[PDB]
Amino acid sequence: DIQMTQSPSSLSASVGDRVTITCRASQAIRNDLGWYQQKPGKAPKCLIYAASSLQSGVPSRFSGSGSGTEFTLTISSLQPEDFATYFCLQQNIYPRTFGQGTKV
Amino acid sequence: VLYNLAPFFTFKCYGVSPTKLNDLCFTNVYADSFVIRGDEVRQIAPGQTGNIADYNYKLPDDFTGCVIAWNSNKLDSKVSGNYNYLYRLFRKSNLKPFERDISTEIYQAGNKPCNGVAGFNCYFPLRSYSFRPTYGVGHQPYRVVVLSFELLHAPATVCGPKKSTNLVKNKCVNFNFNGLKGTGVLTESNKKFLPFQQFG
Amino acid sequence: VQLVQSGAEVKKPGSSVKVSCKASGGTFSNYALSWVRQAPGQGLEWMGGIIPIFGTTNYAQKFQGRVTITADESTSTAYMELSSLRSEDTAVYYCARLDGYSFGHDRYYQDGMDDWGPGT
Amino acid sequence: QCVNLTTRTQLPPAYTNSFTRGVYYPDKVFRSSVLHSTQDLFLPFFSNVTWFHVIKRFDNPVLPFNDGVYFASIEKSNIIRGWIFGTTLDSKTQSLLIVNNATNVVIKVCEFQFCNDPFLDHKNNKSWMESEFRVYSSANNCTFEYVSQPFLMDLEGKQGNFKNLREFVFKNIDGYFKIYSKHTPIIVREPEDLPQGFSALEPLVDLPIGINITRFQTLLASSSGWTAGAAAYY
Ligand SMILES: *[C@@H]1O[C@H](CO)[C@@H](O)[C@H](O)[C@H]1NC(C)=O
Ligand SMILES: *[C@@H]1O[C@H](CO)[C@@H](O)[C@H](O)[C@H]1NC(C)=O
Ligand SMILES: *[C@@H]1O[C@H](CO)[C@@H](O)[C@H](O)[C@H]1NC(C)=O
Ligand SMILES: *[C@@H]1O[C@H](CO)[C@@H](O)[C@H](O)[C@H]1NC(C)=O
Ligand SMILES: *[C@@H]1O[C@H](CO)[C@@H](O)[C@H](O)[C@H]1NC(C)=O
Repeated sequence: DIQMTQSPSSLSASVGDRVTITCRASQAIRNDLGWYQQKPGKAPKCLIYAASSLQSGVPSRFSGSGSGTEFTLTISSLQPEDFATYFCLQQNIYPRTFGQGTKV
Repeated sequence: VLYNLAPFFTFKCYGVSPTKLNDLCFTNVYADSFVIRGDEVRQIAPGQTGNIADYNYKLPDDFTGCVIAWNSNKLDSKVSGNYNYLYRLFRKSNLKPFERDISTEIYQAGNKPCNGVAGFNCYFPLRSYSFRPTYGVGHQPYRVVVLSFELLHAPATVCGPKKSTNLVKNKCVNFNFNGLKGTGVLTESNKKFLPFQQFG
Repeated sequence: VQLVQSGAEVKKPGSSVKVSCKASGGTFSNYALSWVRQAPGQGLEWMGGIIPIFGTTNYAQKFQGRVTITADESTSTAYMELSSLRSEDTAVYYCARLDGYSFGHDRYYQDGMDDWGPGT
Repeated sequence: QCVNLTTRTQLPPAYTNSFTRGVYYPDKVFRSSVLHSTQDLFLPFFSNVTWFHVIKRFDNPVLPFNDGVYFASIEKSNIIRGWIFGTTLDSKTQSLLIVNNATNVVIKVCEFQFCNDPFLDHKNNKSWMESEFRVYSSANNCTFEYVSQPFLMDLEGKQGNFKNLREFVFKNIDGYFKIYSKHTPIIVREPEDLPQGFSALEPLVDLPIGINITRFQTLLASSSGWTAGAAAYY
């Protein structure tokens, strides 16, 4: 496997701010990228299946953008209910990368 | 027929406005058959990139012609599952416009060629649709027929309807019979034209 | 479809830990049941995906042969055995219905994942 | 796929004095008792036309095209059926096909790999039929198809009694393929002697094809092995 990085954990903002959660990549793939969420001590879920595809069962705050070597997640209106840890999915073997989303 | 029947939802066009297509005759016209989901209609249209735009068909960003789609929840939608439709989502390179690929090979995810039967890191590029009417907006079949306009070095043979007015006799008018313009009155004549000519 | 994980085992080393994910509802195959390690102190990584009808054993790096994932004939329950218990491998195991090629009913490439283990 | 019929002897074609034949209406304009001096691509009066005859003798050679052909057939077996022509005919160019056999007039503007020896003859000794017709190999780039009403023709073949006289002219003017025709009966002119009569040629159709043409070739209808009737053309 080949390694990649993700956004830093120090992204703190108030209500109604845009976040820039960045997933850095190494290969040119479109649908194989994904954004998942894991609440601490609660049930996990997904955020986006790809950059150009969404899921049924999410609020419209979570949005994805970019198609190059980095993929950016953005929240239109930040709320305390989105306290979860976000992780990025790449490539065929799926080497996943660390992530931590907390507003403080 | 293209303008009316308001169930034809798509009406915006790129090259030429549809109401001005009566004149400006072309060489020949073409018709296609695209059965796609709700999200894939905008990706077919030029200027947009999607999962159907770079792996199935890459329309040019500027071309003479456009698409018209309609809701087909009662025609192409079956309660038992409409599994015949297939599409390619696994293409290694980009797409040139105006060609078809009917390859029945296998797609690999690793560096080595996988081949054989499918499984992990070895996927068939052709994936089957399912178009039951119980699904919501975004998966219903919208049939897309794109038209082609070209001005190749041949005499034009595809045209529109021709405007013919009533016949006025013994009055000073401006006749335009078969593109022959003129001025005068029109009277009944005793002349015997052969059927092989139109002017005297 | 909903995935329910079995309980944990003894923390002491020298033994093999066994886990099982039961996929209640939606008896479907060729969707690989991806196992992933979740912990607050470490990141996630792919441990393996089991397919009922094919049964391929494509794994990731650094744990080839330490883990064995198998299943029944179709959907049902999926077993995972891990030997050589240690201190840095402790996490919670999550089984997910990851999107991919299906050779069964052939209806959705992206069916939608709505199944997760309770967490043991 | 074609069969090399071969066994073709080398008889040079004859020469005939075209006295007053080869006149057509140059435009679709009606005129009453006037005289019109036009400047157009015509056939000269009292010219040297090339004479082919088919009896034993297989005459179907390659002839060059230069913006107008006057084809005059005197026959009763009606072995002449169409014209297949183009430039190279090797599926690298546009090829034109005018075939009227029984009930269709096929105008084909397509891409054909044509054979070096092409005809709609010869099957079951001399039994006229519809076999060995696919002289073109296959169609790849077809640009135009047209089906039109058949002309007044004959059935099978017979030797002698040369009543039917067909006159055609073909031209390729600024893309349009223009043909003009005159089919006159009861011309009792069996022993050769291209008649000294005046009759203008009237248009039939006009094809919007739009290519350039270098050489042309006619057609006639066990690829080698048939007995044909007496027929002549110029
Ligand atoms: C005759 O034979 C040659 C070579 O054997 C071939 O190239 C040619 O096409 C044949 N002619 C016909 C009319 O089949
Ligand atoms: C033209 O025809 C005449 C008779 O009609 C003939 O004598 C003459 O040889 C012909 N010209 C040529 C070049 O053969
Ligand atoms: C002429 O061509 C048409 C085209 O389909 C065909 O239907 C018809 O049978 C043909 N006539 C014949 C072979 O006599
Ligand atoms: C020529 O072909 C016809 C067609 O069946 C046949 O009846 C006839 O006997 C053939 N001629 C000879 C000499 O065999
Ligand atoms: C068929 O011939 C025309 C004539 O130039 C050409 O423009 C066209 O590209 C050809 N078709 C194909 C598929 O190449």
